[PDB]
Amino acid sequence: LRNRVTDRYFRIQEVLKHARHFRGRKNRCYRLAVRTVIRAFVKCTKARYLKKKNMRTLWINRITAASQEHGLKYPALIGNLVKCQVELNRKVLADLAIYEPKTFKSLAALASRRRHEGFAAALGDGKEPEGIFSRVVQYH
Amino acid sequence: LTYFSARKGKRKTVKAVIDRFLRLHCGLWVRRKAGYKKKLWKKTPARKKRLREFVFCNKTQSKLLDKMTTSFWKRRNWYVDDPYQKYHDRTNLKV
Amino acid sequence: VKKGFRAAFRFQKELERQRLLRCPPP
Amino acid sequence: NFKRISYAKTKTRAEVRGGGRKPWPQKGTGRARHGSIRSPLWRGGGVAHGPRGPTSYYYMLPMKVRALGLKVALTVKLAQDDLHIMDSLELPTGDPQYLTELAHYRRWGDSVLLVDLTHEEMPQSIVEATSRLKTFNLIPAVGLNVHSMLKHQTLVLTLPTVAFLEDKLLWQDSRYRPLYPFSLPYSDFPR
Amino acid sequence: RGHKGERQRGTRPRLGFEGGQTPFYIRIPKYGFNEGHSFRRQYKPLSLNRLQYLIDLGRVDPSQPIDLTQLVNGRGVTIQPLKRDYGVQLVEEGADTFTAKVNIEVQLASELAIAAIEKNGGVVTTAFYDPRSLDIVCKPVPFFLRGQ
Amino acid sequence: TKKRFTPPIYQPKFK
Amino acid sequence: ISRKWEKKNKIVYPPQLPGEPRRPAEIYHCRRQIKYSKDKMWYLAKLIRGMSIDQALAQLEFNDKKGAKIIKEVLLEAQDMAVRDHNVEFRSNLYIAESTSGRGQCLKRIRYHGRGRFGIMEKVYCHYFVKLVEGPPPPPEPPKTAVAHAKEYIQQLRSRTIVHTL
Amino acid sequence: IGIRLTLPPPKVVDRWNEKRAMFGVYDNIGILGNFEKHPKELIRGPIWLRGWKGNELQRCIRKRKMVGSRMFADDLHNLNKRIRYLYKHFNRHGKFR
RNA sequence: UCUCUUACUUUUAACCAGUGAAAUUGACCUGCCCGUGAAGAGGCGGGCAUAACACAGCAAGACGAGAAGACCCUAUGGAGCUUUAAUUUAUUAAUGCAAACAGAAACCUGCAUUAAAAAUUUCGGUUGGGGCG
RNA sequence: ACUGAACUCCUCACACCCAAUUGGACCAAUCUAUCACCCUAUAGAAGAACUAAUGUUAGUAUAAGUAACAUGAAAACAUUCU
RNA sequence: GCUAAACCUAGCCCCAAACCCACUCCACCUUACUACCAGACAACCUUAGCCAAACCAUUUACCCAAAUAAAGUAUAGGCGAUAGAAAUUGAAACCUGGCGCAAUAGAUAUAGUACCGCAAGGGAAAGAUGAAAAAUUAUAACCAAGCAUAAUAUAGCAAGGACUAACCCCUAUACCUUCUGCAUAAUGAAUUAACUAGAAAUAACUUUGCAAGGAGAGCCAAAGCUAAGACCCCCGAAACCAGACGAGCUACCUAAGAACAGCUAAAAGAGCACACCCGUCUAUGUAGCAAAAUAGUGGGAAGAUUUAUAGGUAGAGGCGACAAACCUACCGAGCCUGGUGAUAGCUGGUUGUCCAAGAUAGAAUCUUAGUUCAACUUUAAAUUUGCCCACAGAACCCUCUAAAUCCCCUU
Ligand SMILES: [K+]
Ligand SMILES: [K+]
Ligand SMILES: [K+]
Ligand SMILES: [Mg+2]
Ligand SMILES: [Mg+2]
Ligand SMILES: [Mg+2]
Ligand SMILES: [Mg+2]
Ligand SMILES: [Mg+2]
Ligand SMILES: [Mg+2]
Ligand SMILES: [Mg+2]
Ligand SMILES: [Mg+2]
Ligand SMILES: [Mg+2]
Ligand SMILES: [Mg+2]
Ligand SMILES: [Mg+2]
Ligand SMILES: [Mg+2]
Ligand SMILES: [Mg+2]
Ligand SMILES: [Mg+2]
Ligand SMILES: [Mg+2]
Ligand SMILES: [Mg+2]
Ligand SMILES: [Mg+2]
Ligand SMILES: [Mg+2]
Ligand SMILES: [Mg+2]
Ligand SMILES: [Mg+2]
Ligand SMILES: [Mg+2]
Ligand SMILES: [Mg+2]
Ligand SMILES: [Mg+2]
Ligand SMILES: [Mg+2]
Ligand SMILES: [Mg+2]
Ligand SMILES: [Mg+2]
Ligand SMILES: [Mg+2]
Ligand SMILES: [Mg+2]
Ligand SMILES: [Mg+2]
Ligand SMILES: [Mg+2]
Ligand SMILES: [Mg+2]
Ligand SMILES: [Mg+2]
Ligand SMILES: [Mg+2]
Ligand SMILES: [Mg+2]
Ligand SMILES: [Mg+2]
Ligand SMILES: [Mg+2]
Ligand SMILES: [Mg+2]
Ligand SMILES: [Mg+2]
Ligand SMILES: [Mg+2]
Ligand SMILES: [Mg+2]
Ligand SMILES: [Mg+2]
Ligand SMILES: [Mg+2]
Ligand SMILES: [Mg+2]
Ligand SMILES: [Mg+2]
Ligand SMILES: [Mg+2]
Ligand SMILES: [Mg+2]
Ligand SMILES: [Mg+2]
Ligand SMILES: [Mg+2]
Ligand SMILES: [Mg+2]
Ligand SMILES: [Mg+2]
Repeated sequence: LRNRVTDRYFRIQEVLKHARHFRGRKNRCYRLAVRTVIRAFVKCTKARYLKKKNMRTLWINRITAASQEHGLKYPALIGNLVKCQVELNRKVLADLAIYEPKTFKSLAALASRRRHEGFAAALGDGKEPEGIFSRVVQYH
Repeated sequence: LTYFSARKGKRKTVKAVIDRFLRLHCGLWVRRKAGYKKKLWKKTPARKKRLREFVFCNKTQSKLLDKMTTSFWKRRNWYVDDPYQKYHDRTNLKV
Repeated sequence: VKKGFRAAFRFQKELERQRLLRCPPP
Repeated sequence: NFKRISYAKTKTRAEVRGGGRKPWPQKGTGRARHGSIRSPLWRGGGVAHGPRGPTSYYYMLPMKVRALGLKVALTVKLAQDDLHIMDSLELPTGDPQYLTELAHYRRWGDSVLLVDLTHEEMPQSIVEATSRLKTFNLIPAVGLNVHSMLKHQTLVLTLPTVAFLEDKLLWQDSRYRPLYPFSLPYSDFPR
Repeated sequence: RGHKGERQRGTRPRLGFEGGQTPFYIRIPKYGFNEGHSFRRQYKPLSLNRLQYLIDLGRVDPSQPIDLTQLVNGRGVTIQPLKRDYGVQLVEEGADTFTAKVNIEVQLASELAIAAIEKNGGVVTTAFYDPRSLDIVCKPVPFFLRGQ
Repeated sequence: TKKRFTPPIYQPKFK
Repeated sequence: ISRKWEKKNKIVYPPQLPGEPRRPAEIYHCRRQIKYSKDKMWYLAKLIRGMSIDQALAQLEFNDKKGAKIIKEVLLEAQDMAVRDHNVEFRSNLYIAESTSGRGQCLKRIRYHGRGRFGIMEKVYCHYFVKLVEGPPPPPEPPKTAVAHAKEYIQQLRSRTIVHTL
Repeated sequence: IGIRLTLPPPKVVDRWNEKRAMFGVYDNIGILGNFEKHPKELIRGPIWLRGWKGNELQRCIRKRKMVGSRMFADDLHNLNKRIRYLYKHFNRHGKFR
């Protein structure tokens, strides 16, 4: 019995279909396209880490841009919102800085007020009571 | 080693192994000591004592000699008044 | 002429799909 | 598979005619190096690993294993209501149409395997009726086999056949190991 | 197949070759372990436990004289005349439990096995069978089909 | 350093 | 081989409704196995692509290339075929819709080189395809103006949204 | 390219022809026939392959010693070369020793 | 020939028309500087430059192309040649004996010893550029 | 202070990031047995799967419409001229 | 939409059976295919070598006339690689078949033709409508690379993340192979289609049968025995031997012939200089006109000259004004066929998916480009300790009075 490949056409079309949008001979020649489709798939897997990294970097720039309009720096906003137990991530703050400018200014005022409270507490030796917004809600 | 003979198409036995070694049916191979008849005047009696002894080959050597001999040499024999008859089977052996 | 039926049968279905693309039915 | 003989055979590079000459010198020509034009790489050359017929696939199962398969095959037929016992294969008419209609009334199945004790004692009524049929086969008792029973939906046996099978099949379950082949005379063989 | 060498190319040396040094089996001196092994006489042992086991199951009838033919016919022993067999030897195993009066003829017999049979009233006699006649005794039926 | 000569190999004319 | 160009003159459309507009005539004509290079023939087909039937003949009459006379004979018999068989009223009311060249079957000969070497040389043959459509040639596309560029650039600035956000 | 544009011609197999309906019959001839016949004796084919099995080298060796005197000169010469090559391959080449 | 080249004609050349190869080719959407790296980057890092585009020149780069190039080394891979390398005298020639003869001899044959002319096979590793291991 | 990983955590799913080699689980197509009847099932069998061997044959690109190749002149195509 | 792509038969392979062909006329051993004169002309002679022995020198399987069994036993053998009986035992046997091939397959075959070589010898390629071609108004569509339809716009392994959007932004040093390590300026690949590379069951394991017995004679058995399943690639040398074919080129020889103006001289292997032969220097040419030529310049040109024709010497050889020249455009040993699928510890290649475990002590070796053993690694199985480590304990001649090990209960 002699066996020959009869469905070799279907084995090469499943790889060439991913290369139809390429440029040059690497969209129709199986030998050339297979080495490009594999690299395209490899870049697809490794770009999932970059997309998460790039989104956060984009959010930081947008948060920084809006903070400067209110005379604040990015470390001064994120750092002082943590001490108020306001757990808002960069995704929300970037959205708030774009679609809710009035709400973002309220957060900037809260962060600025909390920032000023820490400086006042740093000047004292603990005799004066803590700031109004410096109180922390305890959970048991 | 000839794995397939040219006239019968079957495995052959290396006659060098047969002459120089003895196989017990338990699987052990009994050999002599290399040099038990060479320069005995310069060897101490203790050294000569262990030269004229029959020793067992280890696992690697035994597996090597099982491939160089056919199944005719691995059969159980019942020779009358055989000096090595009692050594063809193991006793009180575990693992 | 390679013997077999599965590959030839499968290719016909693919051709009909291309026919439905070049000349789609009303 | 035990009686299969494959006749497929291809010619290796040593059996393809010609091709004894080296085509071009080893170096200087700028082409790939070849020693013959009949190598498997070349067009029209020999096959590296092809069939080398004629080839036999003959092997013998132990006698008790082959005899045990018949008992299991018979058990499946009876357990699944596919085994029918008869007294004789004498039909009232030699018309093959009568046999087909009789099997359909009793809902035996699409195919029925008919077994008789011997080949010389088969009634002419059933022989002339099964001669024109394709799904109704008439075989002697000695021609019984697992493949035929499994292929056919329904099995029909006569009373002498049943007695014959028990003597042959149960003989394997209580017997000594053969000192010499049973074709030679024994004390009690044949039974 | 690994990387190159004689492993991947299938040119491994013969079995027992140690790369050039004197092989292990070669350097061992020759001794007469198997010298004349094909001319030594072999005897299939027959224990009294085996003999008593055959008698209790009816495979060997003690009412008739017992020879090599009866033992083979009862599937008690399997003699191979082509394998330099010269018969059976009666061993002393299970002499304590042996209790039967038989007339068995064996090629060899130990002193204790002889004593055990004669104690119960049996008779033991030893006879010699040459290899040519041995096959006739073991399988009389094939011999009678040669017309000799 | 023997004189190296490569004889050209003609192809069959039928092509 | 493929000869679908000839069959394109045998397709018959259903009769038009009274409200339907006039459908321009379509004529497909070609010549097979022309002893000419398809690469050289392309410049002649590209030259008359989009030209009128009479204008194309004017360019091909004074052109020095050999295929120019070959294409002219194709147009002359296609122009006659349009009126004679395709119900075209005015023979000059035609323009070249499609004009391309295709590779034909080429023989293989041997060109002898020095030092006993050789090189296979082909006798190239080419096809020429022409399509005639009744009616005046379409006006050439005007060059894109500054207003169109300014309109497009402003339109680009109006379609941009805030990406990677809500 | 490389694949047909049309369906293969239909093939109809007679599952109840004379050969298939009677395949496997008499395979129990020895068991049910008082061991007068052997199922290996029902094998039809080359005289050197009836009731015997072996590898390629063993088949060539057995064929040469049984019908070697009847083979053609070209076929006999090819068989001898095949035995020589197989002898060298099996006894000198391989992964295991 | 040169200081020191120059002019002209012919072929080639370039353009129009006809016919139409070959080596070559991983894919290229094919830049410069500095640095880096399997130690010499069009592709990596940092700077600089940068609409697209054909034709004609040029030969610095693509460690350019063309015959697994030459050159050293490796192989228990070959061959030629030489010999006080090893193994042999089958063969040839000359003697001796036996044989065979005559009555002395020769031819032939066997077994030897001398040479002749050949045949087979091999060229242990380690280390050492100016040595005599 | 903040920035900062495939580390960790969080929502969910977890056999699913080593050379040689070794142990597996599946499987394309083909033939056969029996099914199946717009192409499938369970088994058996084997010339049983090719991005690569300056691979073999065939087709066609690239260099490239490039290298290279060709017909003395006039004419009544009689002839004459160089 | 071009080129194309598909389309099944021709025929073949392996068995069985049976023992095969060879005078129409004429011609055909001389130069075969040539009607028609005096001859004497005779066949017979161990194969070798490659290869294996990891070199090689004795040696190294090759149907020899019954399968199986005895048995890979007795024997043979640098007693080593390997070779290997006999006595004895006894076998069925029905040609008309295929889990063979389907135009790169199967015989090379459409044919030993075309074509190539002086000869021996080598050796192809391909065909495809239909019931009807006395229907060509014909055998409709879609399908590789290559083109055409339809040239191109900053930026860069050509893609990915994306985006309203092709690019612009961001991220990204091709593949295979060989090495400790290749984006590497190291190897291979222009591309498309087809073809092209893991064959063996001794042991062990797994799953059935039977069981002190197993097996359809032989063989094994102190739980074995029988059966099945499951492990062992492809291409490439330079060489060697045997038998043929070659001196129409060339080297030399033989047979019988031919050529050599003119001038100067003298009875010259003299001078000048044509035909002719030769090929010093330079240039062009370097896939060229040419697998050695063109132009000019040169040497000889009455002789050891040049040349036509026929014959001879053939590879363990011929021949040679010895250049290791020449012997049919690669002669330190011609070519062809065969041994031959020579061998290669060397180079290259080694084809579907997914998961898991998984790296650096050495010894020997005519050995360091390899192999064997151990170490390490893998699977299965059995069993009980394993690792970490509290005291105690391990040398003196010796203060680098060292860092730290080994041992080691608890944990
Ligand atoms: K062929
Ligand atoms: K350059
Ligand atoms: K090596
Ligand atoms: Mg993060
Ligand atoms: Mg050959
Ligand atoms: Mg040869
Ligand atoms: Mg070769
Ligand atoms: Mg073939
Ligand atoms: Mg490799
Ligand atoms: Mg020419
Ligand atoms: Mg020429
Ligand atoms: Mg031109
Ligand atoms: Mg080319
Ligand atoms: Mg650019
Ligand atoms: Mg640099
Ligand atoms: Mg850079
Ligand atoms: Mg340029
Ligand atoms: Mg130049
Ligand atoms: Mg070495
Ligand atoms: Mg020799
Ligand atoms: Mg993640
Ligand atoms: Mg993790
Ligand atoms: Mg996980
Ligand atoms: Mg399957
Ligand atoms: Mg394959
Ligand atoms: Mg391919
Ligand atoms: Mg390739
Ligand atoms: Mg150019
Ligand atoms: Mg030119
Ligand atoms: Mg001219
Ligand atoms: Mg006459
Ligand atoms: Mg006459
Ligand atoms: Mg050797
Ligand atoms: Mg050597
Ligand atoms: Mg063919
Ligand atoms: Mg296409
Ligand atoms: Mg970029
Ligand atoms: Mg010779
Ligand atoms: Mg001559
Ligand atoms: Mg003169
Ligand atoms: Mg003179
Ligand atoms: Mg001369
Ligand atoms: Mg000179
Ligand atoms: Mg000349
Ligand atoms: Mg002169
Ligand atoms: Mg001659
Ligand atoms: Mg001379
Ligand atoms: Mg000299
Ligand atoms: Mg010299
Ligand atoms: Mg030559
Ligand atoms: Mg090889
Ligand atoms: Mg892992
Ligand atoms: Mg040594």
